[PDB]
Amino acid sequence: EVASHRRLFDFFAAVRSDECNTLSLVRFLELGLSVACVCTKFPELAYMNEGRVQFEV
Amino acid sequence: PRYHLTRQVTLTDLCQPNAERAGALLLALRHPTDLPHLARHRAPPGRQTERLAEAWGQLLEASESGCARAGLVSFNFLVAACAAAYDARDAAEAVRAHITTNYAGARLDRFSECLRAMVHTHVFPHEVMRFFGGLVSWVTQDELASVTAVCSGPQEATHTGHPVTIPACAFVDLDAELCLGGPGAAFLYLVFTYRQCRDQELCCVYVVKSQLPPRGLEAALERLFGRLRITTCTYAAFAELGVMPDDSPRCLHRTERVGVPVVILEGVVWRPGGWRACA
Amino acid sequence: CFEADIAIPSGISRPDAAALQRCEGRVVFLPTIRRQLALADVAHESFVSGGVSPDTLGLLLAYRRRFPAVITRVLPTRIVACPVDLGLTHAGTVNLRNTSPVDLCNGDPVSLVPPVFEGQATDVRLESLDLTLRFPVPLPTPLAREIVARLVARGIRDLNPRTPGELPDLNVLYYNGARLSLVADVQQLASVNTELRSLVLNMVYSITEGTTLILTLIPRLLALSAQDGYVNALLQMQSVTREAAQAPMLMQDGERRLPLYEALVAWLAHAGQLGDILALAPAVRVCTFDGAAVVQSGDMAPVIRYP
Amino acid sequence: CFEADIAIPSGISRPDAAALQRCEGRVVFLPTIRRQLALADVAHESFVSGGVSPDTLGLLLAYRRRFPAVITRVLPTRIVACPVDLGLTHAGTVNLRNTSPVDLCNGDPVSLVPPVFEGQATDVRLESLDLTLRFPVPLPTPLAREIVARLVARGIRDLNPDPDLNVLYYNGARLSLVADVQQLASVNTELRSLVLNMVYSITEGTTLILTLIPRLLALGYVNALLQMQSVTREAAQLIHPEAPMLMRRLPLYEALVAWLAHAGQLGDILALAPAVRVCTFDGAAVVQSGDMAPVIRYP
Amino acid sequence: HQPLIARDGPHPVEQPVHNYMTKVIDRRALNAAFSLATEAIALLTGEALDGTGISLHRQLRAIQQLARNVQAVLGAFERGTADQMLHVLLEKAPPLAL
Repeated sequence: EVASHRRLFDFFAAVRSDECNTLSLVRFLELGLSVACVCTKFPELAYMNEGRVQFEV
Repeated sequence: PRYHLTRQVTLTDLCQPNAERAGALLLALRHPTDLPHLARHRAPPGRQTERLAEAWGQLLEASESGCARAGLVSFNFLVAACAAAYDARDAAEAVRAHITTNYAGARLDRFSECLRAMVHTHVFPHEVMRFFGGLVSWVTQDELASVTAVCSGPQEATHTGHPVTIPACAFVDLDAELCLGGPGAAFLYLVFTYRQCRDQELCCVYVVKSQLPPRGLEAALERLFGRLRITTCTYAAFAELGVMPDDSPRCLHRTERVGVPVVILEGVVWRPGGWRACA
Repeated sequence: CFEADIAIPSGISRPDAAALQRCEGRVVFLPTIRRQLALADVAHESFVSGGVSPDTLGLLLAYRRRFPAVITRVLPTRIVACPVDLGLTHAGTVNLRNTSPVDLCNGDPVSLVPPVFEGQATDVRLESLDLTLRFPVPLPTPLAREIVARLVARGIRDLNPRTPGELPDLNVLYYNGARLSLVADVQQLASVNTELRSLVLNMVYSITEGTTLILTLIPRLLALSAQDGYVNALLQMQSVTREAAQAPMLMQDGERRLPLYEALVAWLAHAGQLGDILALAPAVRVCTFDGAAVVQSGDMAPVIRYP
Repeated sequence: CFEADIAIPSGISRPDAAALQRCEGRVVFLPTIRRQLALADVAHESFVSGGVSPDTLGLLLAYRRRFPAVITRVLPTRIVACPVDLGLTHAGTVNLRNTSPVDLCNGDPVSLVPPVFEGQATDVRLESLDLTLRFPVPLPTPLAREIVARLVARGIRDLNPDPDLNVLYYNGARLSLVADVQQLASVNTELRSLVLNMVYSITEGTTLILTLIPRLLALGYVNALLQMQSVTREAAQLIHPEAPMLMRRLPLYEALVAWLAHAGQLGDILALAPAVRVCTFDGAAVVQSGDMAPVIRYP
Repeated sequence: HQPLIARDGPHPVEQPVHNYMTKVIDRRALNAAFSLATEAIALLTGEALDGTGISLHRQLRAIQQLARNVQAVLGAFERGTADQMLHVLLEKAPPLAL
């Protein structure tokens, strides 16, 4: 889903891994509103060809 | 295996790669002590075959072979020596201001005589000074030379493309053929265009620019020329300098090493190719 | 491979998607080197020039200035093609489809010829994308060089009439048996004319000064005719050599130029190159790993580099 | 690379074993590319094509037909060769044995016939199973195209007799083409069929063109441009040859294909295309006879 | 050690040649091979995966490709073992009418 999702993303590069002063540091992240405007989500799109949604009014 | 190294030990009597750039389109000098004999042969007898017997003999005067044979010819050494020959003057002659201040025209003046003497007795400068590569390392001594300048396919401009960026060494050179412009990949070639007894055995060295096959290049060698006015024959030889698999990375500069115009060409499949000279 | 793709641009006739599946191993002439390209320059409507379609000699000249490409894998979204002119660096020996009536050999050079056969038109039609497709016919190269000389000389007979209407058709071919009849429908003149001129102009330069001494030994040829087998079989019946039999011209300047040796050089320069300047260059060679000595019609033969 | 194995057959002698020790690094031709092969596909006895021994034509048909293989390491019960024709360009460095010319740092050497050099040199015979391995000669592209047109020119003066073509200097050395004492009398009978091929393709076409072009231009862009680049060349050849020689359309155009069919044969026969390249590393750039050389795959 | 039927009469004496005769072993190839596609190279190693079970499910369908192929080549030797015996018997088999 989410934690199961990137757990193979770290592993994919992991098996591809075999294949005078400080203050050199800045930090960063961006979430929270990163789900609000999105205003829905389906995760896990597999090998897919066509997505249909039909409307009945 | 998309990485290679080649090495030939010669003199710095030729190119002096310490005086060259990191990127230079080096020729060898295959059959170096040759051509007293083929001066006599392969020509009709109205050519007076005792000319190249002395002509190259004055070249190595300016440069005894010893154990370090004469080779590793620079790209500069043909452009400036033909600068007075072909149809570009005071701009191709800026290559002479590049050589004589860094390399020496003493070796040019003996060889510009050869460029009127080799082509004289039908000893044409194709299939002599065969292609070697792009001057990777210059582990040369003071007056001697030991160069690794790899041949052998695309790897010369990857292992100088993951890091010499392949200059054209004259803006007059890299002939801007196909002004009919479109997207694709570039196919580079090495053409010696001649003029036999019209301009008194003309010599020319420049690189073409085309997205064209070898079968679409020979008719492209019959068109676009004004030096047809000959009759002997077998003019305009060419081999493959290989593919520049991008037309986007060509450039326009005048900064090198004397201000000499120069074209950056990044990323090249160096298909070594083969020569052809019949018409 | 230096991968090059051609996408499926707009819509699909649902059986015709399967028609693109059975074209695996065929050849696309795409006039570029692209990372992506439309399917519009692919078909024969792009082979058609301004207003007029090429003849089977013009299609040779149309297949001159374009680039062949091998169908590698067929997706419903794209078709991955490998650029024959550059990307033949395949130790995997990217595979081709033989669409030809001749069972070939092992070890043949293979050059491409337009469809000119009487029954192997290779015409597949797309109506959703209105396009016509002529696939080239891969053939062995001596059999390929036996064809192009016929079709130009058939168009040489398109310049002059003169003779009675019963002409030798140039339309019966011979490979070990196997009587082949091809199509003679239209002969465009400029495709004949430019092909005829290089047949003239190269045969000009292929004669030299020392060549003339060989012409003296034409009566020497028939002296070997009635005294061996090899020569008499070499001497053709439909030849001018048996017809012309029914001298140094001194002009000797210097005589240290090797005049006889210099004759065979420039003759080979232009008369030695007559198959490849008229037709397409061979770069495909028959190479099967299993020890199979021939490759059937319709098979998938492994393909190696320039001969 | 894809190393291929050639099987040693049954009981051979130690000099037959030592004959296999004097060939580590030669050139070998084979019909198919099966991962296990036998010696029966290798020998000169496997070159029979019409029931007789092949000539230098009959070899150069096969020498342009079947596939080169270079033996890296010799073995009992096997022969390991990493073949040239498989692999991507400029990979899989292999090692050859030079013969009398140099093989400089470049040159792109070409396999060709033995009897253009000493015929019973490099015709190494196995004594026990009684077969013959005639190894081809690896010559570089300028001189390989040079010597092929000289002996057939020497075959002309040996054909119907009444300078000396055989000196042929290299860059430094003087290359003695003539191995007189027993070879040259075998030369003009082992290039015997081949000289007829270089002749008959000349006698046909020149006597065809002089009844083609006068039959053309009046039977117009190709008309005036016929002698445009051939002014005082073809008309001068019409002045020289048509006078001191002799002079029909429906057999003529039938002969048009047939000569040019023979022409397309000879281009595949002649000119000796490069197959493998010398472009070494950290060498003296100049190879000598009997010494190895790092040789890379594709021209 | 062949027998002797040592004779009477003045015909000369039998002599037991208990000779050692040798033979020679041959060498045979028996080669076999199997394909592997352009995918399932990142798969069956651990490169192209994800948290989707689909990633695990097509990782299954490479395993069920090899699991049929490994038995195919390991079968092909036991099949190939008998085929050699049919060659090496018929190579030393004279025709029984003779």
